[PDB]
Amino acid sequence: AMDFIIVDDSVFDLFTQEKLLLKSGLTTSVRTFNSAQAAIDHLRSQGADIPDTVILLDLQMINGFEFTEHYGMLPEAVRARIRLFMISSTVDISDIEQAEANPHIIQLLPKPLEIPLLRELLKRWFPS
Amino acid sequence: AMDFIIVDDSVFDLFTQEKLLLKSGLTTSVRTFNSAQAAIDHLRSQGADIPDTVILLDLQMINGFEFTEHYGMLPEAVRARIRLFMISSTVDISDIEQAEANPHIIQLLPKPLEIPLLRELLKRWFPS
Amino acid sequence: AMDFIIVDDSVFDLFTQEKLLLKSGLTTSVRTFNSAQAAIDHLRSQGADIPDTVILLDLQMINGFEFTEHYGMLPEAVRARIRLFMISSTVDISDIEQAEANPHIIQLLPKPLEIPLLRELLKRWFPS
Repeated sequence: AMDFIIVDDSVFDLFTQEKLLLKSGLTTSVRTFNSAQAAIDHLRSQGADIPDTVILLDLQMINGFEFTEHYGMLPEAVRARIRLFMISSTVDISDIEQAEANPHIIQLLPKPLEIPLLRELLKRWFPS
Repeated sequence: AMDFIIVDDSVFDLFTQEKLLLKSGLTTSVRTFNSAQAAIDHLRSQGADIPDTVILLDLQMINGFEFTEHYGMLPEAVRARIRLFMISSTVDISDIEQAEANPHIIQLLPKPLEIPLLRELLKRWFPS
Repeated sequence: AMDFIIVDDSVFDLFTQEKLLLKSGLTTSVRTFNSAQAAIDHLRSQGADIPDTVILLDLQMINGFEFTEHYGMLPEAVRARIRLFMISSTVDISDIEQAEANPHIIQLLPKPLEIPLLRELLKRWFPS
C-alpha cells in the first residue's frame, strides 16, 4: 500500500504520469503538484503516520536541487516514510553524478517512466 | 508508552511543566534538565533501544539553536526514536521560520504547554 | 541476524578481524573491503531490504573521515539499517572528539576488537 506524489512543472507530463501509475496496480492514490512550493506545503502538514510514499520529482523545473533543500528541512520521521526519485527526459552524466551525491535522491529515472523498472525498484526500498 | 525530556534554564518552568505532564496520563516518566550540556550528556549515553521519547526544548536559553547542533551529532538510530519540540513564551514570526527551517525541530509550541494540543500532536509523530 | 562489513587498508588486520568475528557466534556473514571505494560501491548497490548491518571502519586509512562523507551520501533508508563503528590501534583524545562529533560514527573502538565489548554494544544499537 503506497501513496504516490508527482512533482512536475509540465502539466502534460504530470497528468500523463498520473494516468500510467493508475493504469497499473502499482498504486491507487496519486497526488499531483505543479509546483515545488505546493508540494513542500503538503509535506509540511504530514506526520510520521503517513503511508509508504513515493515522490517523483522532475529535474528541469524552484528546480529539483532546490526542492531537496526544502525537503531536507522536513522532520526525519516523515522522510523515513518516503522514497524520493528524480525523473527527467534528458540525462547527461553530470545529472547522474549530482543525484548520486544528493542523499535524498535515491535514483535518477528516465522519462517516460518504466513501470516494471520502478515496481522492481520499490521492492528494494519498500521491502516486505 | 513515551518518555519525556524537558530542557529549560528556568527552574520554575522546568518543575511546573514536569508537574503538568505527570498530572495528565500523557506520560509517567519525566526527566528534567537545567542545562543543554547535561541534556546532551544523557542523550549520548542512549542507544536505539530507548522508548519513544519526546524532548521539550526551551527557546530562550547553549540556547535552542546551539542545542540542535549538538543534537544533530547524535547517531541517527537514536534520533529516530525521538521527537523534538521547541517551547517558548514569546513567539515572533522570526522564531517560527527558524524552527521550520531546522530539521530536528518538529514544531514550535507556546508556553504554557497545551496538553490536549500536544497529545493530539503525538498521534501524528508517534503513530499506532 | 547481522551482517558485518569490515573496511581496512591493512590486509593482515582485515583477515584477522574477519577470522575472530567468524570464530564467535556474533555473525556468519563477513564481507571484507581493502578500500573505501569498493566498500562505498557495494553500499550504493544496497536497498532498505538489507539485514541489520555492522560496519567496522579503520581510522588511519580515502581515510575514515573521507569515507563518512561518501557514506553520508547514501539514502537515509539504507543508513537506518546500518550501525557504523570506527576502529583503530592508536587512540588519542583528538580522535575520540572527532568520532563523537561525526553523526555516522557511533563509537570509536580500539584494536584489537573486543568481541564481548562489541556484542554488548550491539544490544544497544540493534535491540529486541
